[PDB]
Amino acid sequence: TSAPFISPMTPYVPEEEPTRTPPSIKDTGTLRPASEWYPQWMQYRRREDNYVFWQDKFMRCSTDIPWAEKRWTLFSTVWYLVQQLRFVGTPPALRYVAFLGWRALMFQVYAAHKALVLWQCKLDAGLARIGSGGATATFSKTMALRRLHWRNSPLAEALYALNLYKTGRVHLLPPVAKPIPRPTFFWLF
Amino acid sequence: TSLDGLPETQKYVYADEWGFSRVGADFPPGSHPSLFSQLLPQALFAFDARAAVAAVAVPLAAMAAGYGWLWYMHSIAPVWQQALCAALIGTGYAGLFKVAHECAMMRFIPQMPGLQAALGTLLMAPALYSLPSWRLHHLHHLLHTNMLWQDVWGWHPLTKVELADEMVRSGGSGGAAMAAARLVLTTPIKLFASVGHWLRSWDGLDLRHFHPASYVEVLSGWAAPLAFAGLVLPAVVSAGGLSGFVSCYLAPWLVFHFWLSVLSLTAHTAPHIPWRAEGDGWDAGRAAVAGTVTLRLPRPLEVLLNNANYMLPQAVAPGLPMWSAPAAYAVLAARLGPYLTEASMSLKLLTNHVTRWQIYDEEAHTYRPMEEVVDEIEADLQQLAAAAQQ
Amino acid sequence: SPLSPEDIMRLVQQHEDVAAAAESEQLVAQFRDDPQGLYEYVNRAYAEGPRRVTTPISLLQEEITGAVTESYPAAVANDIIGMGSWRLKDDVDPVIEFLVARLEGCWREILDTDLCLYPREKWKEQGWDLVDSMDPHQELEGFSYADIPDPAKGEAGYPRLQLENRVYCSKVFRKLHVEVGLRQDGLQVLHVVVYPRYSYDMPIFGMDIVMVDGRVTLAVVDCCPVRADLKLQPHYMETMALLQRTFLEGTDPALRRIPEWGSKIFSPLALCITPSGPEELAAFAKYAVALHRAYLTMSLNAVPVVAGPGDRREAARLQEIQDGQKRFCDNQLVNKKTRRVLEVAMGVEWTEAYMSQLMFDFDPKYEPPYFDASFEKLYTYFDENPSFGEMADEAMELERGAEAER
Amino acid sequence: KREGVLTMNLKDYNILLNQVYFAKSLNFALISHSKKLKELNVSKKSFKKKYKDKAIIYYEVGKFVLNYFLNNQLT
Amino acid sequence: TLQNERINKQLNAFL
Amino acid sequence: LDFVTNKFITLGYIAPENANLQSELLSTKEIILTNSFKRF
Amino acid sequence: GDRMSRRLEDINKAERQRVWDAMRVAAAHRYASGQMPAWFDPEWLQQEEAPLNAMDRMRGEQRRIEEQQQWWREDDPYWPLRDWGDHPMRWWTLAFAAIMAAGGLATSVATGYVEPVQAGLGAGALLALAGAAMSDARCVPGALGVKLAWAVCALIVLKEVSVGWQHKRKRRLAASAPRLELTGLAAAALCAGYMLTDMSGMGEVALPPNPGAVFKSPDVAYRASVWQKWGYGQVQMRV
Amino acid sequence: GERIWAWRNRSENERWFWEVFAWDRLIFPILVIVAWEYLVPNHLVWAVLAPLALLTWMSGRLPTPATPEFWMLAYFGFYRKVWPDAAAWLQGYVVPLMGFA
Amino acid sequence: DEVKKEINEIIEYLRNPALLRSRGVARIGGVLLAGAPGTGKTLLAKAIA
Amino acid sequence: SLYFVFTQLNQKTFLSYWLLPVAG
Ligand SMILES: CC(C)CCC[C@@H](C)[C@H]1CC[C@H]2[C@@H]3CC=C4C[C@@H](OC(=O)CCC(=O)O)CC[C@]4(C)[C@H]3CC[C@]12C
Ligand SMILES: CC(C)CCC[C@@H](C)[C@H]1CC[C@H]2[C@@H]3CC=C4C[C@@H](OC(=O)CCC(=O)O)CC[C@]4(C)[C@H]3CC[C@]12C
Repeated sequence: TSAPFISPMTPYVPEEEPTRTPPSIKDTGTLRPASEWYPQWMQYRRREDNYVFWQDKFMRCSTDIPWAEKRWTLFSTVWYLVQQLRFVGTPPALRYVAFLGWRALMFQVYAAHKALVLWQCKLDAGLARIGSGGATATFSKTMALRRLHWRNSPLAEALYALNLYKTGRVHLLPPVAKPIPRPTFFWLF
Repeated sequence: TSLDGLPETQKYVYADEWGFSRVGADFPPGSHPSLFSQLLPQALFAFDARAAVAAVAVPLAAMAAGYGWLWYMHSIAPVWQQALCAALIGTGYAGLFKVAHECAMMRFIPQMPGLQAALGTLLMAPALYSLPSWRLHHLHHLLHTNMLWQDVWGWHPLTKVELADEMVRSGGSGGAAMAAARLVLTTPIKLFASVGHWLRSWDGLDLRHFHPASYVEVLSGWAAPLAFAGLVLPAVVSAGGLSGFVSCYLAPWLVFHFWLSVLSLTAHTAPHIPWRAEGDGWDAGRAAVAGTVTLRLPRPLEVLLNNANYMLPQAVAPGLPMWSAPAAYAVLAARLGPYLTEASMSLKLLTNHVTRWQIYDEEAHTYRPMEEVVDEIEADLQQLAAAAQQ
Repeated sequence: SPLSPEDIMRLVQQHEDVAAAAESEQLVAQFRDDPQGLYEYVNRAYAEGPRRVTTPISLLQEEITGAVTESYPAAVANDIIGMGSWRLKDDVDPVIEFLVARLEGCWREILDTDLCLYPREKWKEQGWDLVDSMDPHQELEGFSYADIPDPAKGEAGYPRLQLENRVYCSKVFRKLHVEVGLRQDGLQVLHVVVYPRYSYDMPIFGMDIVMVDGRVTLAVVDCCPVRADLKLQPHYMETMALLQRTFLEGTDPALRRIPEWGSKIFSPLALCITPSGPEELAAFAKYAVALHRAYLTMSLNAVPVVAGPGDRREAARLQEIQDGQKRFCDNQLVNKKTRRVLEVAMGVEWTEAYMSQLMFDFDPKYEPPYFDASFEKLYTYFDENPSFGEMADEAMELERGAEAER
Repeated sequence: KREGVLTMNLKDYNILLNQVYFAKSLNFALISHSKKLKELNVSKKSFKKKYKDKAIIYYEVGKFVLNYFLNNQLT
Repeated sequence: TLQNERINKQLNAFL
Repeated sequence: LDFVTNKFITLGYIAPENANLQSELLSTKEIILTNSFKRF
Repeated sequence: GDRMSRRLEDINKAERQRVWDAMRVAAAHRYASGQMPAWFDPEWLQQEEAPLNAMDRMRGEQRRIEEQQQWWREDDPYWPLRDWGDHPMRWWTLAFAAIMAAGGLATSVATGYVEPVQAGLGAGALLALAGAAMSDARCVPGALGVKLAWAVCALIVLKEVSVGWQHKRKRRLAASAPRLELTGLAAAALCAGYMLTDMSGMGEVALPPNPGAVFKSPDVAYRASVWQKWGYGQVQMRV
Repeated sequence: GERIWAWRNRSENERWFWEVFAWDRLIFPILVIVAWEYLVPNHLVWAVLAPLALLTWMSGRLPTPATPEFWMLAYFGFYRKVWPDAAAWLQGYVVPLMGFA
Repeated sequence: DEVKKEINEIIEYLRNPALLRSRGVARIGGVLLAGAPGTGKTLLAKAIA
Repeated sequence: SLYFVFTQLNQKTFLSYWLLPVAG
């Protein structure tokens, strides 16, 4: 311990400012697109409880921005031109057509990813058999849901596969992936 | 000490048998080396610029002479001329390194501390060493001198018990660690084992060994070697190719490491100097006074090395400057006479260090050759296997 | 000219002796010059006056409306408090009031960064913080000093006995204990004792006053030595001698008799007295206060003795400390006066438990913890030498550069 | 040398605002004002006062002791 | 003769 | 009570007659109150 | 409510922490230059949390743990994903430094060109220093290390894909064109690895604020300061 | 609309840079000085002295070594138009007035 | 004296407005002089000018 | 207390533009 005065039984890890705004409220963790305007869960709540929609909009757009999304750097004064083209130099009708196309594409991609996740579930349920050598044939639903929401780093997947292959033990899961912080260099980016 | 009360005859026959001149008697327990700092005249601590500039200029002149010659006859000279210029350059640099070791312990020019820090850094860089880490390892050595299992920054001996453990784990005497120890402490390459020391500095390049308040100071210390090996070792190669590297840098480097290793190894190792564990009779003053050996060289060598062999005086008076080390020794030899050990650098000494004193066994508390020891403990392996019958 | 296998040890002895002497002299150097400042600190603190508080908040306040904030040193604060919130005040003779106020004031002022309260399950849940003879089971929840009137002569109860205790722990002292007792027949006792932790080599401080009908019948103060030979360090003896030359001079040298029981625990400079008039009592009171304060201030810089593997001298020292404290405890237990004044009123099975667990307990396998709150000194510091953040610097250079045109 | 850090708790400036202005606002002007003040600044009855001061201090000590106890320790 | 004696006594105390 | 009172006096307080023209605690006094509750 | 209570608790927590950190910095400065009152113990500067928040955390955690209890390593296989105290991309940096140095020296001896060894050993020195600093990622040097390593790998990628190497000239003109090979590819992978693990430190170094950022700010002193610096000190603030 | 609102609250410095600073105070003065020094023969009244007056009149403040106008004028005008001949004049007429040959 | 404080602001706005922006005061554009009947409001304007 | 930046140079007149075509 370094602590001269006070030291709880778990060491204090210095948490820092968040560097990115949270996912909105309307989004899901997966690849399938959101909902154009209103989410679906809004229909199963009290009218005097659905104020969190507009509050979340206010928070992401105006009042809770982490001072790291307001750094003036040389990369951002060029991204400004890209974005200003998209928002002021392109007519909203072409933007609307592109929006529809991109939605359709994302639905196809999400369908593909779901197919792949189910395939992975069979594969690892098969690998646990080699691992235990004997009976074990199940898989972990926790890991399936964590794979669908992109909550695993590749190293965690590899170590889980190895643990399965060697000792069965289908219920021992890697911890969880932490979100990536915004990269900053200097006046540069 | 190992040879306790016994007449002068056996002492002197042991002395001329091992190559020492005066063996040592026995010091009382319960003391400290810093005591005998009161036996020193106060004039020994005075600063004078004459000896300072002489000590920084003589080895520089030897180095410059060696380099001027070597470049005047770059690669047209036979191997013996190359060897001699390399030996001269290595010795000159060992002198400048003794000066840097003095600046690391803050006793060369105390009035200008920034200047002495910069000077020590500069003189230590060409050997690829760090000044703050050197200070730390040397202090840790002074605090634990001859302590078994703790003096890791000195010539810790290879004990019998750990060797037996490694032989039980290896399942025979043919493993990799086995042959490694076999060639490192049975061949003359032992006189260069200091290079191992060099690699154990850079404590993994790991800032997690130190106190946080010092990070910036430690990092800076590591950046002076690297900068050298990043800005100067290229130039040399680029300007002389492999040969122009092996003759201008690598041979003086090997000579300097010879000097370092032989000095330390002779300093704190001898058959009559025991290595007590902690709690089991380890005494500080007894180990710093009785457990030290003073090497005597020709006076030209001494003046070239900046009296680098005189180590006992600056362990009882850590502020005693470098040019007062010979004189001070003469004082202590009068009062601590019967207890000191002394030796002269001769071929017999190094042959004994290489061929005879290889393994340290604590039951007999002495050094014994590697081969007879391993075959003895292997015969006892056979006998415990016979004892393992049932 | 050469040295011997023995005189090395002579050198070691002489060196450690000169070191001990130097540090003991450095300890007394402070009191030596002006000993009167050990009692007259309150009067000087009062003389210097109320300090004005200069922190940005108070300055802004007193500039906005009018309100000046004032401070006071610790001595004046503990003099204003007095016998602060003891529940048995209003019944205590003024001398005992003065002495308790001074002693607890020095505790709260000198040891303030580490002074804790003794664990509550050891004394305060058994109901030993306020003890009454007319209610030995606490069915009045500790208000018996107010609900039950004093029994008249011959009634079942005469005479009533009341006790109140306060126990503290600290960093150097494993127990600081002050206890007051009253009895209806007109007797009042005061008993203070201070025990260093089992790892410190210091004498035990002790004081007793027994007064009857407003007249101090007995007064004893001393620093009981803890070593096996009844010998203090040099600086304790020097301080006691200097203070006795300062305060007790011109008073009785032949009244300082030594009680028969103290002859085995008392230091050669213990003070026992049955005072004559007012001047003797005033001298004794000044001396007791000064001695306590000097003792605490010399404790402020104490270092424990640690037993190293292989070292036998420190093991011997630790055993000697333990045995000295135990000797004091067991030789205090047979001071039959307080024992009988307790047992004839509260019973015996109660008295033995109380005297064993609280008054003179000794169990080396348990010393209470403490709470070091020195970081507080940082906060106070940074509220009077604050720092303003990088935007007040521009404003202040503007203020200066524009004010300096005159 | 030179340090730009604010070792003052903002709760204190807020407390002072509440006091003087409900019985300007929390900006940089207020902090530089307090720095200006600190800079230009650092350039019988006894017993009656004892009684008055003792009463005044014990009042607020007890008030805050009970506040803290009820909020952070009864729970 | 004092700049070295200061260092000497400091190092001795530490050691 | 005795301890907290000693500390509050030595920190500072607005005298009744100096003030001509404490609903909440400062931050030093809050450190002090929390510590005193932990010790005593 | 039980919702505004949470907001209040978080505000108090954050403010206590910020003040403790400011005290630590200012005390370090005042101490490094003599002016400190000698009861000060310089070990108090290693307590990172705050005394108050540490006490709150300790009490709450002990209440929880009390009232709730009314290669391959088979014991724990996921040891690599454990907070050991360094940067994840720390051994890769030293490995790449060793590779660069060895390859540069070998090439410049095998051919005769002096640029390979100079570039290789320069990059090796810089990357070894960065991988030394990256062994404690919470400090400030722990972040400057990552920045230094990213800069060096980016420069390597640039020299490879835009200027090429001297010892790779040919007789033709399109045979000797600067292209991306294996060194540039490793350096690019390293840069991506630094960016996707953690390079978010020292975020307060940017270009200074405009008069466009402070148009809507609620502070008159701050707006005046910025306008002054940018050259508009005389404009009238009709605000 | 929501996306535009979010983007506008995060891009105030770049908006002011591209609207008020890019041309008027970064590119226009550079172009103007370089273009003036491209024409305008290698005199001194024309390379240094007249631009000083016209810049003082246009920008409203005299350029001193603290401002980039002084250094742009210095480098381009002086060092590339007036130096290559004043150098010969000095190397012919003023170094013989000293010892060096 | 209280309005001495209150109008050393107008004085300093007239001498040096940059210093008065650093105190949170954007600009002083119009002031009122009220008071008791017959206080001689013309006199102080002379002094401040 | 200023930065190292040019001044506007066209708040007074428009003559400066005459150099951009001519040079071009
Ligand atoms: C290449 C030549 C011409 C210049 C000199 C290079 C040195 C500055 C390099 C080469 C060898 C390196 C050392 C080789 C071995 C190690 C161990 C290595 O760490 C470990 O292996 C940690 C323990 C483990 O991995 O189990 C990194 C530091 C260190 C001292 C390296 C530090 C930097 C050194 C001295
Ligand atoms: C749009 C792409 C092509 C280039 C982007 C250019 C701008 C982002 C740069 C170019 C000129 C720069 C200015 C040139 C001079 C200075 C003075 C100099 O001032 C400082 O020293 C500020 C640092 C501090 O002390 O806080 C650096 C910032 C600033 C205003 C610069 C801010 C950023 C500017 C506008």
